[PDB]
Amino acid sequence: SKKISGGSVVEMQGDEMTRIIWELIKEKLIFPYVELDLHSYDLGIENRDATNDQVTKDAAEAIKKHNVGVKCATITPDEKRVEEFKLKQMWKSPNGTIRNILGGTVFREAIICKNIPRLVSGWVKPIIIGHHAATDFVVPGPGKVEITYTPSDGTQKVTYLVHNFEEGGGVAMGMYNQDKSIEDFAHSSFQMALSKGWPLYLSTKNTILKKYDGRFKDIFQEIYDKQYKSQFEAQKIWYEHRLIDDMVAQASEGGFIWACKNGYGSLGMMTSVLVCPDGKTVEAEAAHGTVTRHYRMYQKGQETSTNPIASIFAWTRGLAHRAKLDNNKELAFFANALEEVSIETIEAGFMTKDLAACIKGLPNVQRSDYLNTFEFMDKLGENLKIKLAQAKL
Amino acid sequence: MSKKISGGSVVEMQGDEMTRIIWELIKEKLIFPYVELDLHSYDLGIENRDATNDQVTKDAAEAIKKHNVGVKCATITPDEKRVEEFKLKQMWKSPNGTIRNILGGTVFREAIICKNIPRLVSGWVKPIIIGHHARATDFVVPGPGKVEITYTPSDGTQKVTYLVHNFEEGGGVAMGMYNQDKSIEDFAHSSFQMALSKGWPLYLSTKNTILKKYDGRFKDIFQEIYDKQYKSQFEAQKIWYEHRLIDDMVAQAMKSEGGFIWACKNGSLGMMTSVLVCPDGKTVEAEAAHGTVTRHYRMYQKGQETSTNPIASIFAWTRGLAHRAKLDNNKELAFFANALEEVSIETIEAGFMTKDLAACIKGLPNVQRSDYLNTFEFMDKLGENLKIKLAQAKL
Ligand SMILES: NC(=O)c1ccc[n+]([C@@H]2O[C@H](COP(=O)([O-])OP(=O)(O)OC[C@H]3O[C@@H](n4cnc5c(N)ncnc54)[C@H](OP(=O)(O)O)[C@@H]3O)[C@@H](O)[C@H]2O)c1
Ligand SMILES: NC(=O)c1ccc[n+]([C@@H]2O[C@H](COP(=O)([O-])OP(=O)(O)OC[C@H]3O[C@@H](n4cnc5c(N)ncnc54)[C@H](OP(=O)(O)O)[C@@H]3O)[C@@H](O)[C@H]2O)c1
Repeated sequence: SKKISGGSVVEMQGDEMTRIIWELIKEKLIFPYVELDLHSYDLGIENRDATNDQVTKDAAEAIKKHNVGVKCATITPDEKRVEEFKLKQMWKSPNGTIRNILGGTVFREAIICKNIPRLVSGWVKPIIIGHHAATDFVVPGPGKVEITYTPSDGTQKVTYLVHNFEEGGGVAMGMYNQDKSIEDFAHSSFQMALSKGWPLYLSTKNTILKKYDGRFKDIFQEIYDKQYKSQFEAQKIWYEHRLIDDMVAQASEGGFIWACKNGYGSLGMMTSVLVCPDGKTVEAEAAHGTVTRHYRMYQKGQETSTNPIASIFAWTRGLAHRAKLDNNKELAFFANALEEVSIETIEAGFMTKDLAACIKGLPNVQRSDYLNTFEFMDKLGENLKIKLAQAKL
Repeated sequence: MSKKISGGSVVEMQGDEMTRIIWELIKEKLIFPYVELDLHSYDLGIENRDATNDQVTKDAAEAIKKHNVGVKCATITPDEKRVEEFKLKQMWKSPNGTIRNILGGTVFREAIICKNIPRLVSGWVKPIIIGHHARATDFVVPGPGKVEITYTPSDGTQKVTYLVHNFEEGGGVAMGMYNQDKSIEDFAHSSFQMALSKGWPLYLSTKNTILKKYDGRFKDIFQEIYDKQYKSQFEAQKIWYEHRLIDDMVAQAMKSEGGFIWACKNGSLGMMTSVLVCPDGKTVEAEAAHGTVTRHYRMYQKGQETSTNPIASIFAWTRGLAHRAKLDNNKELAFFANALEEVSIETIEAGFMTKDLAACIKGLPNVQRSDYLNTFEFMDKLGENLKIKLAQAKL
């Protein structure tokens, strides 16, 4: 009939190559089909200076309110960026300023095409990975190193001893994890499982670290039965605590949520999702990058071929979450459909240099093998058009 | 030839299940017909290990420690499943570890690369040698408090505290972990010794940016050892050592042909070699990277055909013998060691291979019987091709 009513959504504008494909994804993949009621924020490096990172904070508050946000890729400043752009301060990361105000866990997932040679040729259903995510010093010249814990209620303090250096020279460490951060890593990663209809795996190392790692399985399992237990059976699922060496072993044709604590998977097909505990709130970024090299030669008369999929899926993840949240079937379907066409366009034999580069090595690639950033973008639209007409009648 | 070659004091350790069989086959067909040895063989098979009460395991370590060379077969590592299976009276520790425990040193893995076998990068022509550097005090934070590490040199000229963190919501866990300077210097040597033993360049990857003080010590000490001694031998042998960051090390490897030692701070399995290089640079324990290959052994017991790649096992020998010959300046053995390695690859590049290697070239569903040789066939091929090479070698 006409454009689908999506709802409240937080967009974030990036910078460099990715911004170009971002403001290209919109016009002919999203915008012609979905009426978005959107709060966009410009995280373009330049804009981030004007507002003095304030605009970043705001987008973070934005998400926390409306529960759903996408994000383009954004420069994180180091020494060059200050000289190149002339920044006024060593601006922090756009992520983090977000992360440290939202919590939850990052979930990285590769996008699998039958055309693409993967590590362990047989991984059909992809694997979702959620890495949990430091006070070191030198100990020059022999002494005694001891970690101490002194409780709040003024009861007996507890000294420990992390080896004393009898004969000199060393280096020492101290790290930790608060209970509540273990609780957030649990739900996020319990919630996630139901949200894919896939089984969960916490892989630890409690045999060695008895009281550190032990505690993760001592906070996971318990929160697995108190709630979320029946739900897995209600979805034909299970959660096992595995063990690092057995998980790097049994992984299988794939299709699970690997929740581990402690060059592979190609680049332009690595989507990320930040899942907040509540289950309600979610953020989606293709966590791959601004792709500066490509932009460098885009700003020149030269032509580029750049893989848009990751960012395309960043949208379809976030939108799928609105529909899930709001019970918006019409939207939900379209999200799935966008994803479907993306993969299918690839599997049909139309792609960019980097995906062709996986087939036939870099030296063997020729021009007749891939479409460029622009001509890949049309092909997606054309086929999306096609796909959409088909589902109507 | 004429007669065998005298190789001398070597220490042999035997394993379990499928390896053991091919391990014997190796000896029968490839080493013994050609080489005489003062063998200090210890039988580390699960049954025997239980019979001895794992004394035989510690007995091997000390022998390696004395005789410098040790070629180890695989071996079962006990868990509840095995404990029931063999009716073990205890769940003994992994031999490999116990061996490592008494010896120290640094393990280096190598994938044996041949021209008709696919790689991660089609660029890699020469092998890449990766060496892994390998308790902490860990405890639970009862409730809200302030955990903090604190150091005191034992000559009261400082007391330095840091915050790991103060818990205000409370609960949680915490742990501190030292690293002895000694362990770093050892790591250095071994992975400088090995850089010359194979005559390639050395790269140490780290995460300096994040742990400026921790990783920072790994960079500095490698440098001191590289210069207080090792720099000379390096430059002489037209090679270099050069620290790198982990980020731009991964990509730098893709754009290469391999052929370097990569020190690291944290293809088929049947092509994976593992060598434990001690800091003294005299002791070495070779072994395959895989296990006892239980699934293959199970079929062998039911009368089915197996197709098990021995290469990894074969290379433990050749590697070990190469080391013994290097220590003893035995040019005859030194040559023989390269020959068996020379034959092994040459045989595979000639289209004769096990089922695993076929799978690499074609893919599981697309492999037929006519494409590969079984365990016992592949062995013959090698022995026949081996005897061949050795005849034309006499010239
Ligand atoms: N905010 C974020 O989510 C995020 C994430 C990562 C990096 N960054 C920022 O990126 C800036 C510097 O870029 P970088 O050096 O890290 O490069 P990058 O964007 O991480 O990409 C590095 C290489 O990955 C390949 N690649 C990535 N995406 C691709 C795609 N869609 N299509 C084709 N190839 C793709 C390209 O390799 P080829 O050279 O072979 O073409 C590119 O040169 C830094 O300021 C960093 O902070 C931001
Ligand atoms: N001492 C050691 O160095 C060591 C190391 C690791 C494991 N182990 C012992 O191994 C026992 C269990 O075996 P596992 O499950 O670990 O099997 P494994 O020997 O580690 O190998 C697992 C699978 O890899 C393939 N494979 C391994 N080596 C091969 C070769 N040489 N040629 C062709 N294919 C090969 C086979 O897969 P396909 O069946 O699909 O062909 C095999 O089933 C454990 O009890 C463990 O203690 C010992």
